[PDB]
Amino acid sequence: EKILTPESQLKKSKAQQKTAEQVAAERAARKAANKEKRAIILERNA
Amino acid sequence: SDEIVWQVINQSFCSHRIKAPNGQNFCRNEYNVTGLCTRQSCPLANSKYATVKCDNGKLYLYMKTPERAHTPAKLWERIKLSKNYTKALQQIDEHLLHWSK
Amino acid sequence: HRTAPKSDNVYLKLLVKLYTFLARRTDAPFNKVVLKALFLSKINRPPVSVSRIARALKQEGAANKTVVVVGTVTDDARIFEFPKTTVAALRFTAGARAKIVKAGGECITLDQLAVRAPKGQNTLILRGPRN
Amino acid sequence: NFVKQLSSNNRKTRVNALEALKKYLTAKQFKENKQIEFNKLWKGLYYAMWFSDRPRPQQRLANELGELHGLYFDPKDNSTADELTTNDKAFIKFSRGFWKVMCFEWFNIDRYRLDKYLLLIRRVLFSQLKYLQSRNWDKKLVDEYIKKVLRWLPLSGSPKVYTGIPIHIVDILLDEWERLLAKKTPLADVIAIFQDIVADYNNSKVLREKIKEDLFSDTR
Amino acid sequence: SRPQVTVHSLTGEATANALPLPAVFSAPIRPDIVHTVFTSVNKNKRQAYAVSEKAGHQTSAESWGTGRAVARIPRVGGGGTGRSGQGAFGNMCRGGRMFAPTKTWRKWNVKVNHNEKRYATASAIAATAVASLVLARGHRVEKIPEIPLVVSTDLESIQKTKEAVAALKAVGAHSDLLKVLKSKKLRAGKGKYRNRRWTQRRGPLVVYAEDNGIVKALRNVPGVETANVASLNLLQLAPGAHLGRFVIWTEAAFTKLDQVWGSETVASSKVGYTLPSHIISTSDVTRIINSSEIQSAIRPAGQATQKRTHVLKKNPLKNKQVLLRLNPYAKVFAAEKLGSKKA
RNA sequence: AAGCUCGUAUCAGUUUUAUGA
RNA sequence: CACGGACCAAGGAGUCUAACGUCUAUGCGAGUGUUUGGGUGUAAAACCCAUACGCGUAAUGAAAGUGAACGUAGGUUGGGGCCUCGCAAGAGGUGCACAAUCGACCGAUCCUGAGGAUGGAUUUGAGUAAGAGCAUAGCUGUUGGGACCCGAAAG
Repeated sequence: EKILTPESQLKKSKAQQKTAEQVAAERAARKAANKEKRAIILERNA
Repeated sequence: SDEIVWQVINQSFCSHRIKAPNGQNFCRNEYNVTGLCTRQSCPLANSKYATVKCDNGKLYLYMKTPERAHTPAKLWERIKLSKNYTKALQQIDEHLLHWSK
Repeated sequence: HRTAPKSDNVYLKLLVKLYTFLARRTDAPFNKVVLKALFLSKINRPPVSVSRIARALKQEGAANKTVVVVGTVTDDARIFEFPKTTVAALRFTAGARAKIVKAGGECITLDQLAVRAPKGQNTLILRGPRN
Repeated sequence: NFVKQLSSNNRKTRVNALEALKKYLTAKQFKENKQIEFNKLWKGLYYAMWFSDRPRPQQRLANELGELHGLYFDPKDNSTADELTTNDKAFIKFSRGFWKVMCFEWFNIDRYRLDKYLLLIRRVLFSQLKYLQSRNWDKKLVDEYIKKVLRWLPLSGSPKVYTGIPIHIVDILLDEWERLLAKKTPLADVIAIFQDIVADYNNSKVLREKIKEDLFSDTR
Repeated sequence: SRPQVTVHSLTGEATANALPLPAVFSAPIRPDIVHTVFTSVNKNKRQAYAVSEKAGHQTSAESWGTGRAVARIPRVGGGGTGRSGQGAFGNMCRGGRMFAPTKTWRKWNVKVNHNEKRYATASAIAATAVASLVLARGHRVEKIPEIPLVVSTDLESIQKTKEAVAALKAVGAHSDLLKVLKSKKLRAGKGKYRNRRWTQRRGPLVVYAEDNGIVKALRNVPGVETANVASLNLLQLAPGAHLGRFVIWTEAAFTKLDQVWGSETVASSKVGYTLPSHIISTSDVTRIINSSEIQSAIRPAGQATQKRTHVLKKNPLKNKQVLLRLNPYAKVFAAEKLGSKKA
């Protein structure tokens, strides 16, 4: 037949994806938060 | 086990170490990949261990399975690696499927 | 402040090696207490008697706790009764070990405790009389 | 015995010991009682995997160790509202001991052979699982078998079981559930066990939160 | 129950018979105990040495006294000999008595706890069945069938050395017996002329249950030491306080080792002795750490090496680009001039 | 030097106000 | 100021032991200590062990004695931790060692005098709170041994 991934390494991919998709979503919602933060800082300095 | 093998050879003697003046440690156990010795870079401490060697011009890749901890006579299973470089690196890759990078 | 254990018992060094990992990754203050306690010397790890374990389980709502002695568990001939509880320690003396097993409960090592309670849920850390 | 032939240091007497265990499992007239004999059989089969190192023969060996739930009490007798009649009565004693063996073993497996027993326990949960019976319904087999799964391996009110094996069963029972090939089966009562684990306090957070995310978060 | 060990014959072939592990090979391998016990035990087979009680006092010197324009060291009397008018009774003097004359009543032998001493031998036995530990210790054990190596009981009955070495060569200890014999060197010190002239490597131990000519058969083949299982010397088992000698067991010896030390089922044969308990469950940590369990109750990981946050200090006022990350209004300030403003 | 509580509001070769000879 | 230094080689000064501790490590643990010995040995090694003994395990006194549960071996207060709630911030519960407070048991108090019964007066304690030691080794201190080395008037 054909070789299969170890059931620790299978888990790895899954948990990495769980963290990675969380991290990418967290990062993406921080670029927008810093953009809004930048606008607050600009009007304060004015 | 193997952690107990490592600590007993890390200090308390791996009787094939060379202390270079650089403070570096070299395992001369013929079956290690890096000539240097460190944890799971030396073939005694680690239980899963791959290596390329040459006996003649024929470059074999030896492989050590933890299955064979009982029997040291047939520890290193070995495979010839064609001779062309491109197909040999591809030959290597398949053997190393699902191991440490 | 104490950094590393003065001990040369490599198995104790393996527990430190384990609990240093669980000290920073769990961020629960149980593991930091255990990892601090392993560094302690032999006079500062007094032996907790099996009687002090029995006293500790009289505690209200502590029927299903896993008591953890970082030092050694020692036997006491004076007491008769002993609850069915999981006790975790470094050294169980042959007498004490036999007492816990015959009573119903288990005697387990600290790495078994690290598995069963990583963050350290539903536990009690006892200490021996220093003064 | 078979504990000296399945735990041998020779490959050929372990393969021949497996084949004599195939004949020993189709010789059903001697396997009538004595739980601890089945425990010794699963300890010998545990070592019989433990000496196998190469990936293709250890997958063949895991597939045939799962298949040993198939040769032993094949479905053909196919009992009718027959409670536990010589294909389902003794079978449960062959299941529990396996889990008991793993309940004894989860400390003593190293970081290089633990994939063999994750994959083995995948195949064996799939195979008992496939032998509820040939159909996925036999009702006193469901509640007695679920009593002799519930009462040992996902107890989760006892710390005596090692906490990595219920979270691994949570990771495998969905894909290995639908390896049986949207149908309606006694699944939900199984899931009720995990709900019992969410109902059970006096435990650790990992069982409580890892099944509470991993098992319940599945849209299937 | 344990894995189980195959017994080899004198032709080096696997006989169908198998023996259970005596559970001494499940003792805690303790390098620190073996070291601190070996150092005390290696001191025991040691003789006294002392300088003579009379040496340095076999002179009749006298101090010359004050204000003689010469050093005040006690000088020898007499005359016309050369030895007259020169220093004696002094550690610095020639022919003088040494500082702290070495006396016989130095602590030569070392008292050890009997239980600690037993722990060490159990650890030393445990380390013989590891194979990697044996390879690290020395011992060319690549071409040997299995560890721990057990040979059939008929090995004991061998009378002639030629046949006995042929048994080991068939087993696979050929390389270890060529390590010794090729490693015969002169002693590098004053040991040459103190009856320690030659020095060589340690070969295999050959453990037997009872002798039938094996002790004499192997006492000439260099490096090969034999020990009765009842004894089992620490100095033999862990030479130089290094664990794991290559030990060839015999069938009867290996079975007797159960009786000698003890296990769960069998008693002990040593009065009130039990084998010591592990303070850990598993001698490896990484199964515990890289578990399904622990890695579930754990916060996410880092990079193993931090990305360098602020490596060098870029200054605003100069370098326009950094003066835009601080204060985004500086763009507006430059466009309207603002410093250059009219009232 | 080590152990024990704490990590604080524990204090300071300082200033100030307040209240006496 | 003065004492030392012509130059060069070699020699040359905190050692060893006993007594008693300190801390750390190791073994075992209410115990602990094989090595005066005997058995055994490939021989001053290693390996086994009988009966004893050493030190510790239960205290309060002066001749004579007695003897530790009103008890989750305590009531409260705190008190590392852990559990419930809360995103947190917090709050509540249980609380180790330990500390503070109120006491008790035991022995000893000031009397009451049925040889000292009985009830009151109060405190006391290397007291009990419900054992932490023994042995080996290392680091080192104290004192004696010639005692870091050399140097004095002597009987």
